[PDB]
Formats: sequence, C-alpha cells, structure tokens
Amino acid sequence: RPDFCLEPPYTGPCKARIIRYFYNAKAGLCQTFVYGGCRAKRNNFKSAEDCMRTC
Amino acid sequence: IVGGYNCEENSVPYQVSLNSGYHFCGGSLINEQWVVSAGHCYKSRIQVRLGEHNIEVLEGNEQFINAAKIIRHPQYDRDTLNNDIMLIKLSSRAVINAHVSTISLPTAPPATGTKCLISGWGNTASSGADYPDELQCLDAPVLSQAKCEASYPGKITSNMFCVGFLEGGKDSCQGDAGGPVVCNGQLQGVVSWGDGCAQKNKPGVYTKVYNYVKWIKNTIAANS
Ligand SMILES: [Ca+2]
Repeated sequence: RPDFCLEPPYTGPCKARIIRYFYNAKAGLCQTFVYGGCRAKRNNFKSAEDCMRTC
Repeated sequence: IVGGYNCEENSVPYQVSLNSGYHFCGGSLINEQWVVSAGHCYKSRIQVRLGEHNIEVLEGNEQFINAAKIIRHPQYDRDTLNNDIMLIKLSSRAVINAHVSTISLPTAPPATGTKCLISGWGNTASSGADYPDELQCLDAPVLSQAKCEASYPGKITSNMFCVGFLEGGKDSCQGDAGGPVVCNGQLQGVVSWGDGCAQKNKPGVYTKVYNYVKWIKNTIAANS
C-alpha cells in the first residue's frame, strides 16, 4: 500500500462535484468522495478498480 | 449553496445542470444554443439539463440536450484558475418557454455592493455533505477588490471577483461551479473557487464574465 493511500480525501478549492474514489485506510476499502475539480492529491482515483489496484 | 433557500419552481430559467451520469456542475443559458460554465467543469461529453428544478425527478419541463461542442478557454490555467470559463454549444436549440430562457451578458464589470443572485444544486453544508434535490438560491453582494485581495493574497487576477460575506455562513459550494451570479438581470459571474465553503473571511471567487464578452462573441461566431 503506498503511503499516499493513507491521506484523507482532498476536495480542493474548485467547486465542481466530481465523484472520485479514495482509499479509506481504517475501513480497508475504496470509498466515494466529492472532488472539487482541481488540485488533486494522489489518493484520488477515477474508478474503484484503479483505487483497489493501487491501494 | 450554503445558507440559501429553495428557489421558487422554475424562477431561474437560465440555470442549467451539467450531467455525466450525475449532476456535476452548473451553467447559464446565454443563447438558444450556448451555455457558459467554468473551465474546470470541462469533460469531453456532457449532457445539458435545462428547465430543471428538482434534479432527481422528471417533472415534465426538462430538456436534456447533448453538448455538441465543448470549448474551454484556451488559456484556462488549472493551477491558478485564471480564465475559468467554458462554452458549450448544444446539439439542438433550446425551446424557449417559461421554464427555459436566456440570461443577458453583462454590459459593464461587477459593481461593489450590488446585490446578486447565485444559484445551484451544490452542497448546502459548510462541513460535511448535504446535497439537495431542489435548486438553491442565495442573495449576496459584490465585494471590493481590496477585500477580495485581503481574503486571497496573490491569488486574485483581474479576471476574478468576490461575492459574499466576510463573516461566513453563506456561499456557493461544491456542485455549484459553472453556475450563475446574476446582478440586475445580467450575468456577471461564474461560480469558480474558494477556500472551503462559507468560512470566515473566505468568500467565493467568481470568474468575471464581463472580461470574456469578446471571446464569447467570437467563439460563438466561429462556431455558427
Ligand atoms: Ca427535474
């Protein structure tokens, strides 16, 4: 599990509502959150499958 | 829209929802075939939903029209959000009726103190997530450039302005980008960005539509 998989999800300052995936470390699974549209951190995946693969 | 109220059914007939399988941004109908939205709302395929009020329910007034062209400002900057504007040409004309109509382009820049209406289906909570079905409205004033700059030092270009309240509690939020800021019947802004939603000393930053008038005229012309 890369260490970036431990970051909390990061919405960023933009105000879109883009459904993205993030690894929730405690819960041990890929979960949905709201991504604002700019300034993505790496714990931010475009599908569950990508998220599950990396993290 | 944090700290807003349900807009009356179809009282913002120019408001659109952009949809990629779900509502992701707003926009403004500025003519029968063109919608203005923000640059960071870009995607290669977008369905434009007009005459919506409740985005969960087919009421019977909605027109669902595919985006035939999607033209982000060519100097949109993803890092600074400068030139955060985008045009969408609809694949067919919108049928103008009482629930769908256009909003005029601004004829002068925003004027400080002017009371504007901001609308959207974005988060209504300043922390956590409370995304509404019903279109949300919010009355808010244009802030001076000094306040805007004090709030976001070094981050505001002459293409941005601030609308809201330094005391916090009322603001646009995630899911509102691309939607309108309307003052005395003119489209003065596009919901663009901010540090959180509705936080003290952090009003929303909005793209200054007046600055893009020519670009909009020309892009329309070149794609007519
Ligand atoms: Ca509806």
